[PDB]
Amino acid sequence: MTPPAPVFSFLFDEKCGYNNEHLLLNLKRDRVESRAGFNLLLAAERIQVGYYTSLDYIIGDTGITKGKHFWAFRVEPYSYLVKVGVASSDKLQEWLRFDSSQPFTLVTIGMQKFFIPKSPTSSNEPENRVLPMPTSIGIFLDCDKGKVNFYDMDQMKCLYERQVDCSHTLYPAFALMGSGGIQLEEPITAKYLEYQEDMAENLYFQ
Repeated sequence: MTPPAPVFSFLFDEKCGYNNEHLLLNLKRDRVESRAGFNLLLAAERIQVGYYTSLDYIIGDTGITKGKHFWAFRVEPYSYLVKVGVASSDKLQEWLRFDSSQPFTLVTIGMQKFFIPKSPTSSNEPENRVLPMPTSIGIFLDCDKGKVNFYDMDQMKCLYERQVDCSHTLYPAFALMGSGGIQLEEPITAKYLEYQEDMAENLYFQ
């Protein structure tokens, strides 16, 4: 099953209390960018050594309680440090100011590289800690099995797979630090339906 599950449709939650000094949502709320922001840059003469840069989290606007759900996104290749995965409401309150009984999961992206958190319970063959960043990354959350899988959509290949606690509501979760960007992707099937609509509604005579 190419997308292993039904495509889960959502947008970035403008109301989750994200840090809007450092994170900017685009007009559709389907892209988030990390920025230094005005307060830092207007005070930049004071910075000669460095600065404590917060990791700024944001979640999707729609929760998962049950079932199998898939979604995909593009991380900007230049991104300093980005995390992507899932998080329960409990964990979110910390971030927003055995594996199976851990209620979140994140992989780290940066420098156009995908970082595999760990490989336990799989001695088969030495696996890379660093992979090239896929132009498009997929997540499959299976609440029945309590598993989350991360996919390189360029190669159609699972990169990482982990037990996760689904006893409570889970949200698509993201975090950005330094400059970076994440764009939520729509399946090509959505594009072909958009085209039908544009031709049906918006094709006039001269």
